Amino acid sequence: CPLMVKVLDAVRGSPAINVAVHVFRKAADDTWEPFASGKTSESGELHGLTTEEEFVEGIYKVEIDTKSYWKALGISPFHEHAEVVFTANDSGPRRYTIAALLSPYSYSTTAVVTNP
Amino acid sequence: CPLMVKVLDAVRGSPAINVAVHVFRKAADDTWEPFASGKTSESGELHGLTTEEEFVEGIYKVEIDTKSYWKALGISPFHEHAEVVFTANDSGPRRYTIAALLSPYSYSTTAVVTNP
Amino acid sequence: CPLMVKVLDAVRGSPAINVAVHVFRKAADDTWEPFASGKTSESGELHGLTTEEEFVEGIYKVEIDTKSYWKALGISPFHEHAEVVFTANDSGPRRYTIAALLSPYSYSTTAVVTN
Amino acid sequence: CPLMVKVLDAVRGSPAINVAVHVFRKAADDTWEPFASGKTSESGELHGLTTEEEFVEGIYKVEIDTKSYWKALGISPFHEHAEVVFTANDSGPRRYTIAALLSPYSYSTTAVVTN
Ligand SMILES: *S(=O)(=O)c1ccc(Br)c(-c2nnc(-c3cc(Cl)c(O)c(Cl)c3)o2)c1
Ligand SMILES: *S(=O)(=O)c1ccc(Br)c(-c2nnc(-c3cc(Cl)c(O)c(Cl)c3)o2)c1
Repeated sequence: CPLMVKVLDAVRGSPAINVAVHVFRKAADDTWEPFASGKTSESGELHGLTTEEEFVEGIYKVEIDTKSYWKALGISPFHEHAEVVFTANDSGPRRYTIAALLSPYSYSTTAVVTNP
Repeated sequence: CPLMVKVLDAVRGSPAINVAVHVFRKAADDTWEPFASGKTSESGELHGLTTEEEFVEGIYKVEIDTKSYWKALGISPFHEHAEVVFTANDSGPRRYTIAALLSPYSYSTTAVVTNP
Repeated sequence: CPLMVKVLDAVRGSPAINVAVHVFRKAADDTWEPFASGKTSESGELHGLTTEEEFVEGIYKVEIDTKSYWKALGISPFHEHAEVVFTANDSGPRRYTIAALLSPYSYSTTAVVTN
Repeated sequence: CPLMVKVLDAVRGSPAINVAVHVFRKAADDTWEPFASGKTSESGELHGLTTEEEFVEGIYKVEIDTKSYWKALGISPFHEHAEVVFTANDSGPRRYTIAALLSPYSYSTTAVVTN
């Protein structure tokens, strides 16, 4: 439960289902290492990406594959993806929810950070 | 469960707790009649505003008392409130989630509409 | 011009053109009195709503007719309109830009208040 | 000018001034090559990044240094930066404005693409 991604569709007023999500972690050599990936469910949510053991301090990138999502609805969108880059767990473990609200030429993203 | 309001704080990265919410319904004489009210919980959510029986077709206004919320954090915000005005249930009963993401000089709002 | 309204379309990536905008001022009896109105230009902007003399401190509402905008594009929208309610304050900066970014089931709004 | 970046501050209701912005172009080997950079002006805008000749079709990334912006205001932010990745397309309108509205734990971004 340390990392959860929630994606909403501003055109339809619905969860954004079947959205691919790739998570990377910056390595010591400054490259982005693949960390976890998955797809949003029918609720627009992606659970089970990581564990509290594996989710150590670091800089993480959550790539939400918005272009692929829109094309499949018949919309040719602006962005390639929405990327969310953040330092995690640097004051000890936290739980992160990364949310995104998608439109064809815009998105909004926020984080809800809680201390267990 | 027909109407739920969720409020998030973009400054803190947290639910917006203890936010007053007033719901009105437009009457036949074109006035706004008080319909329901409540406060967001520690999760940022307000449940139990209405019932499927009472929540008939109509034009509804959800007033989120953002100014009061910000002042209590020591911030003098721009808006008096965030108002969300919509026609509900005009193709039969639906479930509505009204979400708002608040900043001192801005907000975003969306709806998730589902058919039970 | 102390008040300008800017409206953007998040579906097409464009200004929102020919959107009706109505401004109201709260009266002493708590009713909303018509104050100014117009339609957004080809740039998505509505200028010339008021003057410095007329735009006194008080509570104002800007109503943006989003439903009609979407209907004309053939897209079913959620909201009847977008509403922005705020207090004008003499102690703050003097020019108010109310911006709105529209989608069918969501909108975002901000204020840019400058000198 | 085919590309402009505009940055707004949702906490203060103002342009976001002196924000570093870096633009990259995706190379054939999938690396990001520096393309242009600058700092936002007192209006929150960054003009003059590129020319029509240089801004050929391809994938571009605009990185906005939000963390430094918030740190200078004393506010602890969530993101390292805001990122906007898009394809430039000759068949669409010719002028791209990338706008971002910043909060400490959230941002919104849009594109206004016009002729
Ligand atoms: S809650 O259960 O966590 C919950 C319930 C419903 C919703 Br719709 C949400 C939620 N999470 N994020 C957002 C959101 C993100 C952005 Cl970027 C935005 O602009 C808006 Cl208006 C909402 O809603 C949470
Ligand atoms: S116009 O000259 O282009 C113009 C004038 C004033 C403003 Br404030 C803007 C503008 N550009 N983008 C935005 C904006 C972006 C987002 Cl992501 C957002 O959520 C909102 Cl509410 C506004 O405003 C353009």
